[PDB]
Parts: sequence; C-alpha cells; structure tokens
Amino acid sequence: EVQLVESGGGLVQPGGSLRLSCAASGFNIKDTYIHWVRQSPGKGLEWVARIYPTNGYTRYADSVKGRFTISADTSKNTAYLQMNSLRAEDTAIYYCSRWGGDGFYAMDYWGQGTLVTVSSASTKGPSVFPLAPSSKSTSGGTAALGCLVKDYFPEPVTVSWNSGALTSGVHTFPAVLQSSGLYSLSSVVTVPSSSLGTQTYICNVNHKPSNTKVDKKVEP
Amino acid sequence: DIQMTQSPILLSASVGDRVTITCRASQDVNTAVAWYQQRTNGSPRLLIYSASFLYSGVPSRFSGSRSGTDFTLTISSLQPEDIADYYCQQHYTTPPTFGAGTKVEIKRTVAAPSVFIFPPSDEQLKSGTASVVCLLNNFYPREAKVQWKVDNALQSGNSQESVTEQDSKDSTYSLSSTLTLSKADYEKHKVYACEVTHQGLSSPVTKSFNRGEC
Amino acid sequence: SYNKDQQSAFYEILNMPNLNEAQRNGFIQSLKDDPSQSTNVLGEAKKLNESQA
Amino acid sequence: CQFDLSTRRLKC
Amino acid sequence: SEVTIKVNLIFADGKIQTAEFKGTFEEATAEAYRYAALLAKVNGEYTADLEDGGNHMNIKFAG
Repeated sequence: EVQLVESGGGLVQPGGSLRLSCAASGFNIKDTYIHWVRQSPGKGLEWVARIYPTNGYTRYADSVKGRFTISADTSKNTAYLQMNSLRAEDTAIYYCSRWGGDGFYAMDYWGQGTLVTVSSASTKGPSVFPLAPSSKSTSGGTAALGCLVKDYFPEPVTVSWNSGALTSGVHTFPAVLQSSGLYSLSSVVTVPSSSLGTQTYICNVNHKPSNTKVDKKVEP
Repeated sequence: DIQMTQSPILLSASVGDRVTITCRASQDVNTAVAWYQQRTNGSPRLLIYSASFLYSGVPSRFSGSRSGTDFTLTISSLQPEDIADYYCQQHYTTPPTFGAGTKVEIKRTVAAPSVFIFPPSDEQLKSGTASVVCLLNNFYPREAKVQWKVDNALQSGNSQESVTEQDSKDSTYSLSSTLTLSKADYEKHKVYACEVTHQGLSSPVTKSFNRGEC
Repeated sequence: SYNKDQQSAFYEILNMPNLNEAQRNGFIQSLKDDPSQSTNVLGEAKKLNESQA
Repeated sequence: CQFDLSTRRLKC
Repeated sequence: SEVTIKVNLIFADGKIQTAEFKGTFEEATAEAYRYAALLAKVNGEYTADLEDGGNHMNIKFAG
C-alpha cells in the first residue's frame, strides 16, 4: 500500500521560515519523481517543485525559486521542502505527490496535505459552547444539537462526535472568518428525540495549533 | 508556460446523466494530460492519465479523450458520489500546470429545510458575547434567504452564514446563520427570530424564542 | 563537504546583519538542501536582508 | 468560483 | 468584468443540465458556444437563444 504523509505545516510570520516533510511508504522514492504541489484561493492548484531522488535533479516554479528548496533522503524514504522568506501568497495547502510510480505518467498518489498559513496574527485556541437540544431544535421526532467552536486562529479545527462513533446526521460547517480576524464554526447532529437523556452526546474538538483538546458534553 | 483552460466552471446534472467537462491546452501537449477528482475535504485523486487511460480502481463510467489541444472528461452515468471538483493537468513541459477546475453538482427534487434555533449557552453568556444560531437542515436547492429579527427589528451587518457542500448521499445542503451580539445587547431584548425563505416552503417560516424562557 | 563557491554562499549568509537566526539558518539549510540553487538562494537572502535594514 | 481552504472545494 | 453566463442545456430527450461560464463577457460567450458545439457532436445540432442581453443562454440539442 502506497502512502505519502505531509507534516510541518503551520502558522508562520511573513519573512519567516518553515520546513515540510513528506514521508513515503509502500514504495521507494528512489524509483519515482516526487513533487510538491500547493492549492490556494488565489492560484488554485499550483505546482511548486520536483526532485528525482535517484540523481538529485530538481526543478522549481518561478514564483518560489531562491526561497524554497526541495530535497530527499532516500535512507528515510522522505522528501522535504524548506520554505524561506515566506509571503502571504504562499498560504496554501501543500501536498506531496509521486510521479512515474509503477510507470504511470501522472501524479497517482497524493498525501493528505499540510496547511501553511503566513500571517502576523497570533495563535488562539477556541472556546467551545454547547448547542443544546430543546423544544426549539426538534421536529418530526428528531432533535438537533451541536457545539459552537468560537474564536480561533489559525485553521484548522477538527470536530468529531462520541469519539467517531457518531457520524450519521453530522454536519460540521465550513469555518467562517469573523470581523475580529478569528475563525468560528458550528458542528451539529440530528438524533432521535427519544434518545435525549439516555444517550450521551459529546463533541470532540481539536485545535492542534494551540494544543487545545476539548470534549464537550451536550445536554438538554 | 502552457496554460489549461477548463470549461464550464460549474455543471449541474441529474443522477444518471452523461456529463462532459473540457480542457484546452494553450499549445500542443500531445497526450500528456491527466484528470483528477477532489471531494470535500479531500486530496486530488487520479482518474485518467495520458488523456484517455483509466487509472486502476476508477469506475468505468469515467472516460477521457483528446482532439488536438482539446481534452474531454466524460462521466457516462452521473452518480451522487461523483459530486466533486474536477481538474485537468498537463505534464508536457515544465512547469506542469492545472486547469481552474469544474465543480459538478447533482440535481434532485426540491426539499424544504428543517429550521431550528439555538439561544446562546449559559456558558457563553458569562464571557460578554452572545451567539444565536439558526440552522437550516437538509434542503434543496441551495438558494435560501435567512433574516434575523430582534424584537421585530430587522438585523443587518451582524450575522454570518456557512453552507455545507452538497451531501454525497442525499444530495442536500445544510446552512447555519449566526447572529452575534454583546451580552449587554442580548440582555436588552426579548424576542429573537430567524426567518427563512426557501422554494420548498409555501411561505416563509419564522423560528423564534424569548430570552429567558426554558 | 563543499566547493569554494558553496563555502562563499555560506559565508555571505552567515554574515548578513539584518537576518534573524531563524531566517539565517533557514537559508543556510537551503544551501545544504540544493547546491544547484546556491545563486538563487543567496539572491533571495540578500533581498530579505536588505528589506530588514 | 474560487478554491476554499476550509472545505478544499471550489466556492461559487 | 468577470460575469457569469448561466446556461440551460436542453437535450432532445427532455433532460436538462445547467452550467456556468465565467470570464469577461466576450470570453465566457466564446466558451459557451465552443462547449455547445462540442456537445452537438454527440447530442445533435444545437440552437442557442440568448436572454438577458447575452448573459443567459438556453441551448437546445436536436438529437
């Protein structure tokens, strides 16, 4: 099973530096090309760099040349992107991918991606508030309840319900940037009205940039 | 550099329809074009490579073709799980470049939203800010007007909406509208109401509460 | 090990007065990462150093 | 339509 | 600029798809017609009816 896993993404100030890693498994990077590709509101999908670890040859996008360097350690089966002199327009999801694997001339495996946010604003953990079920959140014998995850920076936060046991009927809304420059989102789920008071409902909130982990019990 | 011009940017079809997405290279790229799918919260996933070849494990309803500098992705029988953004990419010359994408959505029958309202929690109120949440659940189509009224006065500039992407199971949308006030302002008033207008409702629906009522 | 060109890039970046230590080491790391990019990397180091005068 | 970082989807 | 040309694609069997083309008015127009022409191969000769000063199109295919 071929897998690529990116890490190292995070909040960084303009002009600052960051180093991303791309850990490969289920194949050897010595047998393929490895690319970095990023994705942003401004430019959509934009190729960043590539390397052929077998011989060390590299190529870069004009927009990052001199500021970013790609490298690979075949002994750890891992590729890296050093990112210096960072700017607002470098904010993006950064993916690593392979090309030419098993002789397929396309990017056939991509990692989950790692978020780089270039900003002068400070990290802030969210407050998590109950969205309690009530007579105003129920109809047809179903009830809605949730958690409001308010005032954090930067993205992302993750929300799960009952440790991932509860997935049916869950809507976690896309984050919205408030005027304060902080993000907020709600996650809601709809459940049988009759289960309220007998079945426990907990939203598990994680905001890794601030090391915030909250498990909030939501009650009638 | 070579650019890839993708059209249309948005396409909506019914389940089982044949849909066509196109990509035009700004100069000859031979057959060096791949197509990727990107689902909500996902990474790009290879569908077709070298213009016309199906990647392993990709459903046979996906096919690609080339005519000169024109590339076409066809989905022969659109399925609910096919809703995603689709991108072409050329690898003929460096830099490899991608198209701007095409968003594919499903058409289904009209469904009115379930409307719910949540007053600020007691926890939140302790901190000087009040968030009131209006929830529109599992509706179609996406268009919907949500207005806030506080003691019957229409609110403006103090609410924000978030809308899920289309659900890959039931093809519906959900939407939250959040009204933000200071604790003091929230305590100045009694009646909080969210009013929803949607094609599936015979007339607009108001969902409300009186601050303090259990 | 490095050639005399490479060493010269290291030395220049090492001495830049307006870089902070994160940036200085980030650029030096880039010189190590990809020697083919030495000239471009030095060029961006110089620009950042200049803008922080 | 523009790519959105939170959803990884084009927003129209 | 940046307008959205909204298009109804009306196939001979009565099935209906909808599309948007974005760009300058001129670019978006050109792409809508180009797309129409492409669909016409599989779906028969098209006719395009412009509505709202060119900003909306109903495009029917003969079969």
